[PDB]
Amino acid sequence: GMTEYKLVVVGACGVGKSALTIQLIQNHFVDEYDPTIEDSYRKQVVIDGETCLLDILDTAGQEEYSAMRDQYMRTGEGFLCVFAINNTKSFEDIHHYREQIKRVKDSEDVPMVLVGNKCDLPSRTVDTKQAQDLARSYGIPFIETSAKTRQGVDDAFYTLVREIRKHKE
Ligand SMILES: *CCC(=O)N1CCN(c2nc(NCCC(=O)N(C)C)nc3cc(-c4ccccc4F)c(Cl)cc23)CC1
Ligand SMILES: Nc1nc2c(ncn2[C@@H]2O[C@H](COP(=O)(O)OP(=O)(O)O)[C@@H](O)[C@H]2O)c(=O)[nH]1
Ligand SMILES: [Mg+2]
Repeated sequence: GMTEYKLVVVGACGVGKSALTIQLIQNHFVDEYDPTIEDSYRKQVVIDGETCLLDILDTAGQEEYSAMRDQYMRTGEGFLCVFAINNTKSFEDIHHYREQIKRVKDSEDVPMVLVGNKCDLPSRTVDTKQAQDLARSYGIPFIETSAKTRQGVDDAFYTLVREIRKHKE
């Protein structure tokens, strides 16, 4: 049957995990999505000529037990690690998310993509070079996005699918 890619979107509160996912799935920018809602979304896309299904968990890191979070963490194939380019703390927190991903997968070789979001905003506090150097240290792609304008949104998710394809082969 049709190939499915199970993706998990993670990162600190307010970096735009929900806005990015909703821009990807529904092709519009949600100004204030409830910060405590976790939910999953499915969309049929074509990536490099291949029709496939994206199965995406937009995490909200609530301490209540979430069976959806449980199933996606263990069976998820790739992770988008999101920070906002005007949120220095959320860039600094990438190390924690990368560590947690390695731990939940019990694997040093997990498909991931570093995403720097909100690039429509002026006077960023996290330089492109900063994040390019970090992703290079991790050996992962870095993509700059704007969930508001849609810049780089498809690129971020499709690049993560390509990282997963490389891992599987
Ligand atoms: C603000 C609402 C929101 O979008 N989220 C809630 C908080 N959340 C989250 N927070 C943490 N905190 C750890 C603090 C830290 O950096 N220390 C060094 C102590 N940790 C999370 C971990 C995960 C996670 C668990 C397992 C595997 C992969 C993971 F990313 C998640 Cl999903 C969320 C948080 C972010 C979301
Ligand atoms: N200007 C701008 N605002 C954004 C962008 N992405 C998200 N936001 C806003 O940032 C705030 C937090 O976004 P949200 O998607 O709820 O973040 P989450 O906590 O990671 O799920 C919301 O007010 C969004 O409208 C963006 O790319 N550009
Ligand atoms: Mg959210």
